[PDB]
Amino acid sequence: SLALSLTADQMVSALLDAEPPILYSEYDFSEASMMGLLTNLADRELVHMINWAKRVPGFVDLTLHDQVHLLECAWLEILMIGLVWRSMEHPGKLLFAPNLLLDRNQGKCVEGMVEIFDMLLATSSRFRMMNLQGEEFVCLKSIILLNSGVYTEKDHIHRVLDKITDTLIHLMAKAGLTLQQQHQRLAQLLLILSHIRHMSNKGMEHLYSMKCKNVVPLSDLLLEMLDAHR
Amino acid sequence: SLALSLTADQMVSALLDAEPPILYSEYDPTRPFSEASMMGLLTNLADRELVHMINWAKRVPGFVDLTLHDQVHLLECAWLEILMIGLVWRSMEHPGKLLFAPNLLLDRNQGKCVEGMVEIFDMLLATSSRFRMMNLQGEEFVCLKSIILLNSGVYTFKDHIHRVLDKITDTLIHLMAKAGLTLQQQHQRLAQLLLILSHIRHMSNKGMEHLYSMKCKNVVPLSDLLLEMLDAHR
Amino acid sequence: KILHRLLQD
Amino acid sequence: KILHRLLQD
Ligand SMILES: Oc1ccc(/C=C/c2cc(O)cc(O)c2)cc1
Ligand SMILES: Oc1ccc(/C=C/c2cc(O)cc(O)c2)cc1
Repeated sequence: SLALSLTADQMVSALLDAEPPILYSEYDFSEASMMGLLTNLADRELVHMINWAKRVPGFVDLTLHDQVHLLECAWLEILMIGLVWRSMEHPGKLLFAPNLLLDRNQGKCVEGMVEIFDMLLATSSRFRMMNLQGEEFVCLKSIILLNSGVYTEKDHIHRVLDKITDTLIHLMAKAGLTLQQQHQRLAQLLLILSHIRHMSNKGMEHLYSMKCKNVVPLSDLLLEMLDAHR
Repeated sequence: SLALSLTADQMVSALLDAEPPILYSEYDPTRPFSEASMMGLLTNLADRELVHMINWAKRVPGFVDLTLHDQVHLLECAWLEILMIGLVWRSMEHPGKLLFAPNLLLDRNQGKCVEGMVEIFDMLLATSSRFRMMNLQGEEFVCLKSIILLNSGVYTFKDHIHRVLDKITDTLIHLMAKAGLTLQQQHQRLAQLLLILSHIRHMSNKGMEHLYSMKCKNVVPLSDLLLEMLDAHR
Repeated sequence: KILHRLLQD
Repeated sequence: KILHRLLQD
């Protein structure tokens, strides 16, 4: 009811202030080993993501049941764009934590994992080719939270999304981009979210085939987050 | 090459002119549906549409400019997304229903006939309600469908593809401007249109999983072409 | 759901 | 692949 009040600059500051902390891995090396690290890291990040979601303007306005639906839909998407963002400075590597930088080949420690790594690495390359900005990152991530499950006067969430588009554009204008360049970059940015959705769907399947085979125990939170998609 | 030189209007009409026809299903109204026969209907339809899609793609500016291998990869990636956005678009004027074909217009209760099918119906119906809520225009529709073809598999590979995509962005903005939207409405709407593609991707991935489990359960025989479009995804 | 609880907490 | 042949014709 008040996120529609924010200035572009205030939306950016809000989103930046809301950023979750960067966590370390328990890492001190098998298929079990590595899966435990990744999923254990994921469980801990998920808890911090909830605090973050709650600081996204417009989100706390929603019913509890709608917040649950949005996070259940978007969680792995949000986890992954975070990962990709972190790994942007490390070509060919994935920065899960500051003490867990994994090259492409280490993805083969776990079965089926390297195919997912490749997509994450290519998205990261794409962020780098675009010179993706932190201010742009946090808008993109907020957009995912509000958008991914939204299709399920019910027009408020769409107003918040518009405000975030306004913010992305503000950032670009500020950077000295022409009108035609703002528009093309805005499009470029958003088409990435289609690749991020794809990676999440693939990640979800793999995670779920890992639950069954049983290489490693998953947290209760993780299981419920997973089962919302099954 | 010649693609990057197209005006916005030249882009629009090239894409409108490329539109595939609306094909009929094999629907036989003398017999009841079974899971098997409704799936046969949808897969038979998809197979025939694919042949049109393949020829459509060749008419999308800058697409034939790519290697054969690049065309194969893009189409293999986007085919179901492309089938699905067409369906949602045809279903726009039929709230609560999906127009697979002029002779195959199904509601969700009919969707329940196929195990696991109603969930995907529900997503497609909701997206259809989104097109209706935004008053999506056919010019915008053809732009989006072309963006899916060029974008969906573009990061599973460069510059030439991006050039055409930027050109399609110019086209959308031009259409919106020409339609009297304000500078702000233009960027807002451009974002709403593109966000649709995240949902189309989602529904494609789910449909792909569902199609796959029909194949693996011998519910229905798939054409060799369909089996290969499907295999591309696993 | 745990998520319900996280959200409230 | 059928598509590869189909894309030429
Ligand atoms: O089987 C699996 C498939 C994918 C994953 C991904 C884990 C993961 C953990 C993070 O902290 C961030 C992230 O972006 C991803 C884990 C297990
Ligand atoms: O225009 C269209 C033509 C055909 C289809 C088919 C969708 C579909 C979805 C499934 O989960 C399984 C399946 O066998 C088919 C969708 C759109």
